[PDB]
Amino acid sequence: LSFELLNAPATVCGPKKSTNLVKNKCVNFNFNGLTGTGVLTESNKKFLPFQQFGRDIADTTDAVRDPQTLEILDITPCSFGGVSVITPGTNTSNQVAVL
Amino acid sequence: PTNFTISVTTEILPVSMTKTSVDCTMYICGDSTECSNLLLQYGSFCTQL
Ligand SMILES: *[C@@H]1O[C@H](CO)[C@@H](O[C@@H]2O[C@H](CO)[C@@H](O[C@@H]3O[C@H](CO)[C@@H](O)[C@H](O)[C@@H]3O)[C@H](O)[C@H]2NC(C)=O)[C@H](O)[C@H]1NC(C)=O
Ligand SMILES: *[C@@H]1O[C@H](CO[C@@H]2O[C@@H](C)[C@@H](O)[C@@H](O)[C@@H]2O)[C@@H](O[C@@H]2O[C@H](CO)[C@@H](O)[C@H](O)[C@H]2NC(C)=O)[C@H](O)[C@H]1NC(C)=O
Ligand SMILES: *[C@@H]1O[C@H](CO)[C@@H](O)[C@H](O)[C@H]1NC(C)=O
Repeated sequence: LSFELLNAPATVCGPKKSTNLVKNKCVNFNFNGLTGTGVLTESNKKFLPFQQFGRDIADTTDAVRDPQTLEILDITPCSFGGVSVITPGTNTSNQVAVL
Repeated sequence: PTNFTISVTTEILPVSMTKTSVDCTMYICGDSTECSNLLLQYGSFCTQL
């Protein structure tokens, strides 16, 4: 048996049961055997008729197509990476401020 | 010399550049749990940066 996986509709798939779609939350997702982690929200990046997912410049998946209801979604990271903590000495006090 | 001249000239100098910060885990692993748990048996190459 010789199979391939590429950006096209799936023909033969494994025996895994689907479940409900959860939006605007940090979840693990498995779309057509493509796994990932992040937040799923609606978007407008109209695809080609056959296209299943779209990446970005960093070669990371950016948008995906729902297989059952042919609706585009997009994936954003769970992590906010611009937080800074103003603190006096932990010896003096245990109070902080957040930027 | 018998006369003179007043001349105004310009000089330009850099003083500073941009300040940046890098998140090690987000750049390497990117919100993965299989990664960032393998990137814990590596050393302290993220505090030293
Ligand atoms: C030293 O050099 C300066 C120039 O750096 C000389 O000053 C100049 O004097 C001449 C003659 O007085 C001025 O010419 C005048 O021009 C006006 C029109 O702009 C005209 O209406 C006048 O009839 C005359 O032709 C010249 O403009 C003036 N330059 C400046 C900047 O004031 C000065 O005379 C020199 N001094 C010695 C000791 O040679
Ligand atoms: C893929 O299937 C979903 C769900 O299929 C429904 O349940 C199956 C057991 C079977 O009875 C199908 O014929 C059913 O459609 C489809 O989503 C449904 O879409 C219809 C409109 O056609 C809508 O009325 C239902 O409420 C939807 N059900 C759910 C649970 O969302 C979906 O359309 C199918 N995908 C394709 C190939 O279009
Ligand atoms: C910590 O606080 C104590 C009690 O006020 C003081 O005696 C000590 O010098 C402080 N030490 C430091 C490191 O600030």
